[PDB]
Amino acid sequence: ACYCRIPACIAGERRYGTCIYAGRLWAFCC
Amino acid sequence: ACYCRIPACIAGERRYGTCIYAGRLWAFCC
Amino acid sequence: ACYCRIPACIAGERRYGTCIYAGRLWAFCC
Amino acid sequence: ACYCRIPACIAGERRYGTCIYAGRLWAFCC
Ligand SMILES: [Cl-]
Ligand SMILES: [Cl-]
Ligand SMILES: [Cl-]
Ligand SMILES: [Cl-]
Ligand SMILES: [Cl-]
Repeated sequence: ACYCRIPACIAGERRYGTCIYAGRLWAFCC
Repeated sequence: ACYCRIPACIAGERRYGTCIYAGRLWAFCC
Repeated sequence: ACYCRIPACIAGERRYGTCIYAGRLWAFCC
Repeated sequence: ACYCRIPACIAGERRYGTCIYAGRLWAFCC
């Protein structure tokens, strides 16, 4: 499953991009 | 147990203040 | 001229979009 | 005169701390 996370993905995930949500920038992680 | 959340606390929680974590500001929620 | 500004454009400018710069989200103002 | 800047102070300035302004964190520079 994919999630938006700050500041980085958790171990086992890969960052595919970035999310813009609630006026902040997140890692897009799957 | 408290948490840092963006942009707001969840139901069940009261906001006590703000967190500064990973270069972002978060609601500090318990 | 166009600028990235937080949290909003200044009087006389119009927001055309958003900038991603230095891990924050800005108004794109011209 | 001090200023709030993202992501860092400019030349001529010393960072004294951090600003919390408009939901973002800034370098506090004089
Ligand atoms: Cl991998
Ligand atoms: Cl931010
Ligand atoms: Cl917040
Ligand atoms: Cl206009
Ligand atoms: Cl900073």
